[PDB]
Amino acid sequence: CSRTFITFSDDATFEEWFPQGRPPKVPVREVCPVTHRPALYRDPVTDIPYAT
Amino acid sequence: VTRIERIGAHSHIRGLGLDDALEPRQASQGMVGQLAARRAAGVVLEMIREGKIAGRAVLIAGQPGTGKTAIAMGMAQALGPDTPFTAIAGSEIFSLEMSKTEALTQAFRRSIGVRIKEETEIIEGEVVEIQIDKVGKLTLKTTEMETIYDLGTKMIESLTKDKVQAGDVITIDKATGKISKLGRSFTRARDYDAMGSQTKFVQCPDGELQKRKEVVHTVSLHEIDVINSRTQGFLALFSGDTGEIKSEVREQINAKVAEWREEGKAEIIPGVLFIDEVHMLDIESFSFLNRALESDMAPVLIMATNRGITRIRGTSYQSPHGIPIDLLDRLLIVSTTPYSEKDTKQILRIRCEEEDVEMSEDAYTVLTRIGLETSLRYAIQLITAASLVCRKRKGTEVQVDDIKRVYSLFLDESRSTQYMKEYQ
Ligand SMILES: Nc1ncnc2c1ncn2[C@@H]1O[C@H](COP(=O)(O)OP(=O)(O)O)[C@@H](O)[C@H]1O
Repeated sequence: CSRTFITFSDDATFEEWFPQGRPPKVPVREVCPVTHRPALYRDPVTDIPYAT
Repeated sequence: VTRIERIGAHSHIRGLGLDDALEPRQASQGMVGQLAARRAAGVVLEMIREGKIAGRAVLIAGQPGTGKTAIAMGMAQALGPDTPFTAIAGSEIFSLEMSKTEALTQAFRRSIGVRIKEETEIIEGEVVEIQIDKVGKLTLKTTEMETIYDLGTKMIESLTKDKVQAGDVITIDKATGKISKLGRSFTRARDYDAMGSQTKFVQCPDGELQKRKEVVHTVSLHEIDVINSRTQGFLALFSGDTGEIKSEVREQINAKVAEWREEGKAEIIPGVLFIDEVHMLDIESFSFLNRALESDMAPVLIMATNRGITRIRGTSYQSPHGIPIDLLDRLLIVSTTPYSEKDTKQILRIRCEEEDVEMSEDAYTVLTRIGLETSLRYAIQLITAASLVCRKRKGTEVQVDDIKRVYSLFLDESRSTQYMKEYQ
């Protein structure tokens, strides 16, 4: 048989890699109060996600 | 004002003078006489505009000065810029970097047009601010809207390598090339001293920020040069590679053009290849054409030879038109008849009208009688010669005396050979 047993357990920086993010998606349709359409860009002056 | 292309030898040929039924008119747009040869030219021109078949070849044969090149120019001018008309001589193939076969191959591929249409979503607008910390943001602007964009690794790298500043009208496409299209909208007064050679401040765009840019452009099937190297476009302005590998030329480009035509992104448009004075070609080029005309997407050839039964270059065999019979078999020979007293004077009058020379009827008669004894192009040159001799004479209308003055001043081939009795 032939196996692999890489080990770094003398520190926590290794053990910290696996749970790094595990985060889901939360960019959603930023509907605008003009046309209710697939919002395109956020206005840098009003910070509103306008589409049209 | 004088243009680059002033009146020349065949400038009077403003198209092929035929009817809706290919019937040749006696006096038409540039062309005169040669009814049968001109009707044949119109037939082959319709076969061209059709483009349904490939591997056609017509050979116009006749004495020097009967209008072979004239009919060629008429066909060229009647065939608008839509389809390519590659007019090469019979000696433009004897190259040093290219063999006597790759030259014909490139000439063929150059006579096949392809109209490429490309569509792309484009983002264009004035850059208001670029913040970077790596990640950052970009504020594009246009009279219709102002937006925000978050930048990634590659986007930031390209932005920094382009050195786009505030006010620059940046242009960004999907699969970002990041063409810095225009210069600065504001931040002016640099003209106080100087401007970069690439600076074109022209104002910020209007309308919506995102757009769909449909671009159509007509290239040739010789685009293999556009792939045959790392930086390909450069080799398209000079000689380029000695020869592009067949293993790509004849399979890869053809299959990709077929895929483009199937998807509807491009379409091929065959053209014409006019090889003038093809009698200079060696038997090798003829044996090559023998099979090249058998290919799938070859253009139509138009040859113009003035030689009769003569020796074929590279060999000692005499043949009609000085080219092999195995090649003549695959051609379609038209014959041009010599002009008469009626047609010579007509084309001389057309040539006078070209440069607006007011000639008297006696001068026309005398010039026609001269040209029917020596040569046609000789009398054509005599037109301008007498025009100048009379303009220096403080005249307005060329006359018989001014024509005879030029006749005595400038000799022809016949009288020159006659006067060559001294033998130096
Ligand atoms: N049918 C024609 N219509 C108009 N011009 C003609 C015609 N035939 C001859 N010419 C004039 O005579 C000149 C010489 O003819 P060219 O085309 O050189 O003969 P070739 O084709 O045998 O070389 C041309 O420049 C052309 O202007």
